[PDB]
Amino acid sequence: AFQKDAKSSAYSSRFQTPFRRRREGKTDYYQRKRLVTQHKAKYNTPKYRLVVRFTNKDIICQIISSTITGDVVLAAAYSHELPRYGITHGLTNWAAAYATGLLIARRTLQKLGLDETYKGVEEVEGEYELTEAVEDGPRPFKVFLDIGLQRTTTGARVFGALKGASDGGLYVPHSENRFPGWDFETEEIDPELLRSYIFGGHVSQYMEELADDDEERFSELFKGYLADDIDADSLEDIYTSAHEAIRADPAFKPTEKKFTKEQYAAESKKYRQTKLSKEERAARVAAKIAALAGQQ
Amino acid sequence: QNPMRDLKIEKLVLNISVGESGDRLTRASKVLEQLSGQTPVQSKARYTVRTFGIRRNEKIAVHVTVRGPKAEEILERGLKVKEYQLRDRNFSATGNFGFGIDEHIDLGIKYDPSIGIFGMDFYVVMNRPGARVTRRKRCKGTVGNSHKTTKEDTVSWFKQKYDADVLDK
Amino acid sequence: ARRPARCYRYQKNKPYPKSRYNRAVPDSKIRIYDLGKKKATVDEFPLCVHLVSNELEQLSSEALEAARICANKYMTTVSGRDAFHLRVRVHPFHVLRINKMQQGMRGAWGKPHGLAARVDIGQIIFSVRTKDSNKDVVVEGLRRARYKFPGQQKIILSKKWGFTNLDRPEYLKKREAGEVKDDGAFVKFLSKKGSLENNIREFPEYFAAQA
Amino acid sequence: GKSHGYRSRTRYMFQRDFRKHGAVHLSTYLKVYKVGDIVDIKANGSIQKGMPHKFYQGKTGVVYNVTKSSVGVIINKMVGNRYLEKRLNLRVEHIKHSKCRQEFLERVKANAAKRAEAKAQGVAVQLKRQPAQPRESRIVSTEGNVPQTLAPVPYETFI
Amino acid sequence: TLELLKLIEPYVAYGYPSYSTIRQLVYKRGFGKINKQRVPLSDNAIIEANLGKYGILSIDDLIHEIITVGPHFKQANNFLWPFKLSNPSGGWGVPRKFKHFIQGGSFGNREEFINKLVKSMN
RNA sequence: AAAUGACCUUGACCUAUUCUCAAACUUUAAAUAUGUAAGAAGUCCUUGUUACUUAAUUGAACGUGGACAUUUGAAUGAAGA
RNA sequence: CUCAUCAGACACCACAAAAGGUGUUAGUUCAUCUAGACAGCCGGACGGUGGCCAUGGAAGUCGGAAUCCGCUAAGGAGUGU
RNA sequence: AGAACAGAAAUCUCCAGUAGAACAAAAGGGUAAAAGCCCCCUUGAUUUUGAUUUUCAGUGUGAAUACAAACCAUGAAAGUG
RNA sequence: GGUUGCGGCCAUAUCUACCAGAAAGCACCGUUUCCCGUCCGAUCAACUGUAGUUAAGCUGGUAAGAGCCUGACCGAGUAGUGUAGUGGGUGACCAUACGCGAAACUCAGGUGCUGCAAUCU
Ligand SMILES: [Mg+2]
Ligand SMILES: [Mg+2]
Ligand SMILES: [Mg+2]
Ligand SMILES: [Mg+2]
Ligand SMILES: [Mg+2]
Ligand SMILES: [Mg+2]
Ligand SMILES: [Mg+2]
Ligand SMILES: [Mg+2]
Ligand SMILES: [Mg+2]
Ligand SMILES: [Mg+2]
Ligand SMILES: [Mg+2]
Ligand SMILES: [Mg+2]
Ligand SMILES: [Mg+2]
Ligand SMILES: [Mg+2]
Ligand SMILES: [Mg+2]
Ligand SMILES: [Mg+2]
Ligand SMILES: [Mg+2]
Ligand SMILES: [Mg+2]
Ligand SMILES: [Mg+2]
Ligand SMILES: [Mg+2]
Ligand SMILES: [Mg+2]
Ligand SMILES: [Mg+2]
Ligand SMILES: [Mg+2]
Ligand SMILES: [Mg+2]
Ligand SMILES: [Mg+2]
Ligand SMILES: [Mg+2]
Ligand SMILES: [Mg+2]
Ligand SMILES: [Mg+2]
Ligand SMILES: [Mg+2]
Ligand SMILES: [Mg+2]
Ligand SMILES: [Mg+2]
Ligand SMILES: [Mg+2]
Ligand SMILES: [Mg+2]
Ligand SMILES: [Mg+2]
Ligand SMILES: [Mg+2]
Ligand SMILES: [Mg+2]
Ligand SMILES: [Mg+2]
Ligand SMILES: [Mg+2]
Ligand SMILES: [Mg+2]
Ligand SMILES: [Mg+2]
Ligand SMILES: [Mg+2]
Ligand SMILES: [Mg+2]
Ligand SMILES: [Mg+2]
Repeated sequence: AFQKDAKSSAYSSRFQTPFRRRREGKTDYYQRKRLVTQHKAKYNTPKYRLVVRFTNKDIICQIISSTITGDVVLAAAYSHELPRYGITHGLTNWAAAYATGLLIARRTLQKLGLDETYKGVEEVEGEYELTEAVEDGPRPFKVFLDIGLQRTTTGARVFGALKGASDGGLYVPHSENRFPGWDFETEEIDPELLRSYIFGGHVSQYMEELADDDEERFSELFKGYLADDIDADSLEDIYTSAHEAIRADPAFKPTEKKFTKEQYAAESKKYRQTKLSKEERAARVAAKIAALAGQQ
Repeated sequence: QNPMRDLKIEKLVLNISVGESGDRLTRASKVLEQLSGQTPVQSKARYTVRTFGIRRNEKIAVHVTVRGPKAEEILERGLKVKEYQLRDRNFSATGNFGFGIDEHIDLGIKYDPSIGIFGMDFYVVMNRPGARVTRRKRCKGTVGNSHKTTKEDTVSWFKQKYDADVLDK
Repeated sequence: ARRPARCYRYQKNKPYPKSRYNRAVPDSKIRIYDLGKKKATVDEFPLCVHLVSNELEQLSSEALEAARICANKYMTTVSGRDAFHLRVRVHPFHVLRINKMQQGMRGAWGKPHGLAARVDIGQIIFSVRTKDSNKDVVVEGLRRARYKFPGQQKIILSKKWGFTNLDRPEYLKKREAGEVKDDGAFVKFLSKKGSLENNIREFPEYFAAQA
Repeated sequence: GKSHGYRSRTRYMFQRDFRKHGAVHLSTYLKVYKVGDIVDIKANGSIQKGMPHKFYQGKTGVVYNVTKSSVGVIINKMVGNRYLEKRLNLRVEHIKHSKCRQEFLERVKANAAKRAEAKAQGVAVQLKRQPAQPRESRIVSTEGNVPQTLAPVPYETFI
Repeated sequence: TLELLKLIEPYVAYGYPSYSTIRQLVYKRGFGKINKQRVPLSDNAIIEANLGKYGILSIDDLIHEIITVGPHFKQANNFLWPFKLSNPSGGWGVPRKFKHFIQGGSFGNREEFINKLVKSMN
């Protein structure tokens, strides 16, 4: 804090703090307004967002509606739930995104009742398509894609989660030009490539691109893939069979009791310092006036 | 207390301020390019003076940003020129440092009298790990005092490497 | 050419300063507002005598200057250049207009003509500080300056120490025990608020809890 | 000459509630409005579309229409010796649900409450508001309260 | 209603009437609004005929409902035509009337001194 | 001799103070004036209509049937409205 | 309370100001006084001591720094000649 | 605060920065992952007739607002026009 | 109670200087075949979760700290103001009567509260 820099009383008195979630670089309100706000003649029917976020290698997929008192989660699905369904490593890949997508698609569809109806696309050839409404019967569940502060590049994994919720059955309106294998110049899409990315083909092809020109970083990157004796030829079925596992049971059961909460409350209030008394710091400065002004 | 408070170099940026446009500039740029391997960037004039004979938006300079090992390389290739001797000036109180060298052939690259000779500003901006808070999109934050570059801390890092000398006062 | 001050004795208008908008203003006839030993220390001059307005009127910069020189002159010529601090506590920021006389009263918004200060009732006009050995002298000076002004003003002896907001006993109390710190014209005081280190370098003499 | 434009004289009226500038928080887009709600009208200087003319600032009206981004409010404006009906199409950003009836509503639920509790026991209804009555007798003690006798004070100067 | 009297202090004189003042007011200048046609009271059958529903059936019944501000004070009071008093007979006791009582005038709330004045005007 | 030199000097800038001001300055902020409400066109429940609206007989608006009377919802006035 | 050799005499209203008075009235802050104050006549102001530099020449006195004892009811190292 | 020529003013870098800038123009409002700056794609500056606000006679005109019915632009999208 | 994702109110949350932080989570962090973006894989894209660290982010605490929020017969019934008089004053202006009534000042107290979902010795 250079002496030439410190801030004046006036500066701070007249400074207007932004919204907490903006100071925390976490909410784009200019986007939130336009995602959340509903047509005023639709009065209480809420706008549902499919938020998807990326921890440093773990995928979050919530479906939220908003509320004057605070956003309420209808369904939640985390990509770290993928062990259950038969994936073990890299739950940040494009196909882990697609997986979580599908997972929450069917989790909410069943939570609602359009489980049997709107089963989505199953034979996933990687086509461009949206879960269409069914003649003489309920329209699909509609959510809009909350990618947050993600920077919308063509071929990114936020749109993989997109593709997987869509393929699961949710109606998530979307274009195609930011799906991997969208052609930059000529306005068409390669579905063999998009099916590949849905399954692993770029990670599998990285594996058997490194198993015979670098065993020396294949060694460490992909370590687990050797430690469980599974190579490129594999994956496409690891994932197809996860797909089966999810469409067969989406039901979210949670984690086992494991020192139920009051216990954690205790063993963390051990590390939570609580504030001092006004009389405490009164004396803690009368100490200092004795000790310093008092000619030692 | 450094477990990783370990002062990398963030970037080095080289800069010929070719005080007018045209051939001399498209030459200083190819100079920057067979020293950088990257395509350099031209800088337009901000405003117009006519002492320095320039015009707003006149494309009167060129620079290039090089990061990592290649930039240690061209750094050293220039500390040779300046004999591993620097000044207690030349250092930002914010931690970075730079020097200048006319006669850009002292860097290796040969003479080729269909490009001429050019001078160059060298600026080395330095940073510890986790400079990403300041420069990422989400959760953009400021690094703690203890953790950012100092002048003193970076002259000490500079003397300790290269066995170089800095200055009087 | 200057109009008789009776034409502008009263506060008939709303303040018309120099400003972005008025902005051809002539220069105030009074420019120096502190006279005598203005560098002296608050201890040097404990007595304070005000010349205080008893009217809601307007005082021309011309008569402000006239009475400044009047009073400062008498005071030095009987007391000495550095025997007193004379501060005039009234700045004439209000611009007087005039309609300069083949036309009529068509379009008759005046040009600036003078400046003037707008003084309330009980508003201090002059403030003079000395030590009590002088009082008769500064009093007589303000009394002679009084005659340069329109409308009743009265001289009054401050209960305060020179130009401080403290009465003499309370000021003694403060400085004798711990708390006054000279400064060029003026003085700073010890706060109980804020930084405790930065509060101790400043005012070290205190915190003996003694004189 | 003179100037009488649409937003004339609104300098402070439409000003921004110092240290409350910036983007509007989302609770005012989350409020819902039905036909017949009583709403207040305050302009938000930051939303230039759909804002009320200055005359309707501080004014309360009733919703008559509900559209995508805005509500239609009915206001009774006095022109001459008569009121006319005016219909403003205002955006949600300049509207506020009114508490001008909250007292009333709370006092009708309270009324029916003590009315049920009244016909439960013998009927002693007593449920109209009455103005402040004057005070009733009381006895003031001097125990530890003997009276301090005050007098007026002479002229000081203090300056 | 106190805010009303505040609103009109400089045009009225008013205070706290005694039983005697109210009794002599109703007896001598007490008229009922009966299908107006204000009617001198002059028999209790008139009072009964119109205040009867409220339990008032005499002139003293009327007076009592006035003085003990009643559950039916509003109707008892709106039933009495505004009393038409003459000027004070003694005079006003002050040289100028349109100052507050406190300033040696006549208007505002003198408090039991209303009775001297009204008795001099009744 | 110069100094990116020490030193005085007057300057402008920074710091904490100091006297005084604004119709076209202001954080604060009155008084008087000013919008709306104080029920039967009220409140509450039960569950029809539609092409609008909802993932959805979801909502929205308009309705059928049912429960609570002048202390039916403050004051004052009313040669009526 | 006011005596005017141009008194004053009732809102709007038919005018008067700064400034002055030892006319008279009431008041404020300092002081002295029956341990005798103010006024006025009368006596005393001597002395330790011409305390010292200017020395053409200053007891106090053209003048310049200065600052006290003894006797006393009191008596200036000096207000004015 | 720092970098050859380079100087008060050229280009490069970091730190601070509540807007002290910019938004054709007068001024006042308003705006910070924008309403400002750089880029990309466009013609909604379009089609049909009504209602509404200011000025008001509650005429006209100018300007503006929120819908209905089209056909479009942009964006992953909600949306926005 | 900690933590994360999404939040409502938008400083009691901001600013400055220090210090502490188990577990998990965030994080920084490794790589450049692929989609993608750059003068620069710094940002942005992707891959790994492997090789590494609490240093920073983040959370919390300390300060007769700056700012901010709250309260008070603190100042102050002051300034201002609605209403009245054939009140005072040459005037400027002023006092009184029935009401309403601040701001500064000063002092004291405080420094985020909380919704949904998941997760944690
Ligand atoms: Mg300050
Ligand atoms: Mg965006
Ligand atoms: Mg470490
Ligand atoms: Mg040139
Ligand atoms: Mg006036
Ligand atoms: Mg005027
Ligand atoms: Mg003329
Ligand atoms: Mg003529
Ligand atoms: Mg003209
Ligand atoms: Mg003109
Ligand atoms: Mg003022
Ligand atoms: Mg005078
Ligand atoms: Mg002060
Ligand atoms: Mg005008
Ligand atoms: Mg802001
Ligand atoms: Mg527009
Ligand atoms: Mg008689
Ligand atoms: Mg008689
Ligand atoms: Mg008379
Ligand atoms: Mg009689
Ligand atoms: Mg103002
Ligand atoms: Mg009213
Ligand atoms: Mg009524
Ligand atoms: Mg009636
Ligand atoms: Mg009638
Ligand atoms: Mg005469
Ligand atoms: Mg008069
Ligand atoms: Mg006089
Ligand atoms: Mg002698
Ligand atoms: Mg503008
Ligand atoms: Mg056009
Ligand atoms: Mg007009
Ligand atoms: Mg008409
Ligand atoms: Mg016409
Ligand atoms: Mg038209
Ligand atoms: Mg850990
Ligand atoms: Mg990335
Ligand atoms: Mg640490
Ligand atoms: Mg964080
Ligand atoms: Mg914190
Ligand atoms: Mg503090
Ligand atoms: Mg008043
Ligand atoms: Mg008057």
